[PDB]
Amino acid sequence: DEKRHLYEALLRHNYFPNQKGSISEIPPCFSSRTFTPEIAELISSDTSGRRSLQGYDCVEYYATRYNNFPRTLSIIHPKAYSKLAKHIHDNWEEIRFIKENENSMIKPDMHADGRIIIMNYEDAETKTIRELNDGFGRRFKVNADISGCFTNIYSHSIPWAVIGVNNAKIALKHWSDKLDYFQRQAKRNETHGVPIGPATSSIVCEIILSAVDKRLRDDGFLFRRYIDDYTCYCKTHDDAKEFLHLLGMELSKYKLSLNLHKTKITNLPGTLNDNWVSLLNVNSPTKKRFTDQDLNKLSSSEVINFLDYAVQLNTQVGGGSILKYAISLVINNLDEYTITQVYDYLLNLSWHYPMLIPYLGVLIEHVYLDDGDEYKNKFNEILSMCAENKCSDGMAWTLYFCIKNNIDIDDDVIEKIICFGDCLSLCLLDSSDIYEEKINNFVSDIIKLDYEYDIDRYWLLFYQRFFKDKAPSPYNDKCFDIMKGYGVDFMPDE
Amino acid sequence: DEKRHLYEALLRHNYFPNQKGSISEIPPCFSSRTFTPEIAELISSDTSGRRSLQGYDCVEYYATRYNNFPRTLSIIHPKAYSKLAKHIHDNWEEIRFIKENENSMIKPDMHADGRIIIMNYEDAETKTIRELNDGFGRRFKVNADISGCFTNIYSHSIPWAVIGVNNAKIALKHWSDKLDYFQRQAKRNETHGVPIGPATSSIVCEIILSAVDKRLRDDGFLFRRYIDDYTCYCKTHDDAKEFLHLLGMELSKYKLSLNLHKTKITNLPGTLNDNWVSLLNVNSPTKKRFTDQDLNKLSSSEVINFLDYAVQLNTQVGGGSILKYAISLVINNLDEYTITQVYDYLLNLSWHYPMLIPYLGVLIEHVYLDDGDEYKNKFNEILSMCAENKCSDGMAWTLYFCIKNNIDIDDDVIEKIICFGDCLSLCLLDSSDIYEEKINNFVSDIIKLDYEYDIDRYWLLFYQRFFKDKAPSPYNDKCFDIMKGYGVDFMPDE
DNA sequence: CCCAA
DNA sequence: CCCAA
Repeated sequence: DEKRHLYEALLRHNYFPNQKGSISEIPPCFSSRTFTPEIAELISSDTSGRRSLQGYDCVEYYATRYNNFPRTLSIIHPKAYSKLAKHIHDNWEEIRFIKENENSMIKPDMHADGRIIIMNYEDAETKTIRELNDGFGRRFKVNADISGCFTNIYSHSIPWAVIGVNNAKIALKHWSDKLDYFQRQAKRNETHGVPIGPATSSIVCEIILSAVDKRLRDDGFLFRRYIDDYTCYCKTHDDAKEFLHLLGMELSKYKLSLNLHKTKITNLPGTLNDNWVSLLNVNSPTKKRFTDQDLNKLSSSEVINFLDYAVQLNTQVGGGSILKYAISLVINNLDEYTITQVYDYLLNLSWHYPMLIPYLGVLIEHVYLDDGDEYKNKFNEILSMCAENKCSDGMAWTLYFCIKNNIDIDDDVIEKIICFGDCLSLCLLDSSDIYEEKINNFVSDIIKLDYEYDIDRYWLLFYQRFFKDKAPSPYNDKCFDIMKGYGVDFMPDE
Repeated sequence: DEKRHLYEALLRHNYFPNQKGSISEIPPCFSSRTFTPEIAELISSDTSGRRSLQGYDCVEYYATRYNNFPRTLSIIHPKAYSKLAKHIHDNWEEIRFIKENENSMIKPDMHADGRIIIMNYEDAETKTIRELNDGFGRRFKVNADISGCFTNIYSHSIPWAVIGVNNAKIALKHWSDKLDYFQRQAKRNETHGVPIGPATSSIVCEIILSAVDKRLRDDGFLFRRYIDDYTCYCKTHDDAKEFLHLLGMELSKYKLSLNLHKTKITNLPGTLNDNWVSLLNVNSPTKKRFTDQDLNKLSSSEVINFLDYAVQLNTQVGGGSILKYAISLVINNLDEYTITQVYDYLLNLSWHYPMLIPYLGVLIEHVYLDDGDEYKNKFNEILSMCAENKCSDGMAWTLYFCIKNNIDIDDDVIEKIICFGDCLSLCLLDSSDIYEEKINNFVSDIIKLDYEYDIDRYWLLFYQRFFKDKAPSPYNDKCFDIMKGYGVDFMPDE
């Protein structure tokens, strides 16, 4: 069923930020499964407890981009998220028009693994044919980015996209207003912004932007929207300017604005991908298959020189995730002679760029990690860099590797982890049970601060300690008790 | 008195966006004078009326920057602004520590004209000596911009800057919490963002950033802050990185972040101003005084070629307001032979860049505006461009010029002005009394929409129609009646 | 002096 | 095929 798959996607698969295709932003030890729709129904049915503050804060997870710029993913508190997901499920007949939006490529869709939101799920076949069909006969390409699609989207504009702005103003119940209310409750009862990473906020953004897509489609524009990025194909240059103008009016109707720095008009034919993508693939040592596995095994010189050229392209161009693309090109065609060289190169690049840290888990088995403790020092230096740069993705993945592979962590970097206080990193540290007293001191400071949003920012740590009977429930409601009684575990075993 | 000057600055001078030094963002026909502190006290004392919505929306005024990027200035509704200014005045002893912040250059200060916030009020003497003293012995200059100092500043962080974050969390009355509440009431009871242009929000931003400045000052950093832009002078490069890191932690303490695109580290000695500033002044035809007025009168070739070079510099460099700087260099040294050439050049540049539109008022007397109606067509084409580009500064200044100088406006562009619906432009159109029925239809649509924020977005138009007895008061409170009874006029005569 | 932050 | 939006 579409409805049941939507419910299980919202809670069991796309609650945590898990929208990436190949490697996740979060280590795989964190999983939102065993959090079923029945449990969320029981949470939403709970009315006990008193909150001094209105709304709920969320666990914040800082993941670096390719330019080391932090992006704040969020894990919503399960009470507010359960209510929001239940409301989205209950009115899915009125919401599912976002599925039949041909212009939006990244939208809800029934996937095999159980998700609804997967970025870049479509294959290169249909992708290539689609951009060649859209770009045919047109000599201008328009790239326009919404400035604040996650950070300043208007929750009160959720009705305005559904029934119209004027009709929603006269009408002030409808499901869109309740969706607005629950989306506000998801983040501290704040009217602006949505948590990045869950599919509920992606559904809300699709609902808001579907009216803009419909208005642009009714004017005859050929365009594709990936989340917030619009790519339009225009026969003439005034058509590009008119698309930009009409998109500006349609975004300003819902209190949104184009990123004036990011919008650009290029001459077709450009490239189907970015230019660095073709530069990398045309220089890839693994670009041709041989159908025998011994032939397509890369040597040391090939991979080392290709990664050096990738660093050259990242410095010179820097138009995207060049290093991650090249590493994913060469990481699966390695032989056992060259594992140490590529692994040390990945360690250096991952110290410089934390987004390359998860690739260390690809070759984490072949590398003799005991050795002469040099790898322990390198991993702890990576942990120091992650604590200094305040990035949660690299620290979480490195801590996952150290816990799984029994790499020892010094006390000095544990002090830096507590000073940073990333919720997922502290969840991993609590799951190791070595550092119980420091986690206890941290959560005691959070409790004695008596701020409800401070507890909400570490609800996952508090629930992981409560579920293992290491700490009482910080809240006075029954949501944590309901989740513990039905065996909800966000750090499950295999 | 400092307190009385603060009150009269907040209400009579710096209510409207009037922080610019030479030419204002708003035409001079708009003035916030005759809105005295006694009147605001009477407004804040009023408790009658009922609002379905919480908070007040504000008049939005889109002013272009040098790159034609819109910046949204705001005129706060006089009830919320009166309460906010009264609360800022009543606790000025606890607020006035922002005056004694040596690192912040643009801060409240007792000025001769009655304002407290004037950008770049200090003379070139003290400016030049200050950047030469700060840059001496240091070889690195750090430019770091706060990303959302106006658009995502946290109102609940107003107590956190005053008494500390932890103490404000335990404390949950104090004046900072009430200041937070009134600042929220200024913009639709929204916890994020401040209206740009009034000095109350500048005071709030100074309060929030003063703790960051104190923390950076206590670590021995030599730095200067202009609004949101930090410029630090460092002996070594790690000192620059450590300043960037500590500023990141101090901003993240109050839910602020650096603009990672804008931050840069340059090598001292650079230039005291920007590089294009010295390029313009070293090529300025008026750069040397002669002490006789006939000698320093620029010819046609001099000004035309200097403006052509200014357009060349704006295209090639584009690092700032190059065209406005060069125009202000040459606009006051013109002779009567060259008025037509420079005025036509300004008309072309002002069509392309609306921020140059106010300079048309410098030579608006010498130009024979009747002529053969060509200037009427040029002004109406400028009005068409302002309606299409959705800019309020250029449209407001052009409408002010047309009303003052009796330039006729066609009905076709009046349709575009109503379609744009800028509040200040419609205030000017209502003050001309020619277009009464169209303004009546517009305000009838706003009234029949029954949205309180929609009335708040055009409160200035509604009050200008109410004060001239052309329309009844849209609100049910006594604020408009109090302002009318004491003769408050935001469009006063000379 | 003449901009902007 | 292998990224990101």
